[PDB]
Amino acid sequence: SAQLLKSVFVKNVGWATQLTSGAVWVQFNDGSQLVVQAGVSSISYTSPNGQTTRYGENEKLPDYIKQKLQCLSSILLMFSNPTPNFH
Amino acid sequence: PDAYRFLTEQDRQLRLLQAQIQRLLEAQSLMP
Ligand SMILES: [Cl-]
Repeated sequence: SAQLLKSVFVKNVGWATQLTSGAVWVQFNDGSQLVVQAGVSSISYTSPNGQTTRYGENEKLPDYIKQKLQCLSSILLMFSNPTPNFH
Repeated sequence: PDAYRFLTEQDRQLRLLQAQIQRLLEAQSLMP
């Protein structure tokens, strides 16, 4: 079962939350909610009106969802541990 | 789960996410 692992805030964007499963849940300050996970090619985007829409690997997305993904890639920098690995 | 094996795999799963979205953004540049 996927537990919440780390929660991060981004001014003036929103909050992102990493889950155990490898998922990332962003809750934007415009009422939008992007959900993304490693291994899974699909992306679920919920809009301010409340509609949730799943999008597959080869589905043309509108700029409003591409912009939030660009942004999600930049939020992914805030959960990265830069400490070097040894042993 | 183990402390080393959990924390390494979570940062490994995060790296794969960044790359997946990076392919996706490029894939979109080719579409439709
Ligand atoms: Cl969140």
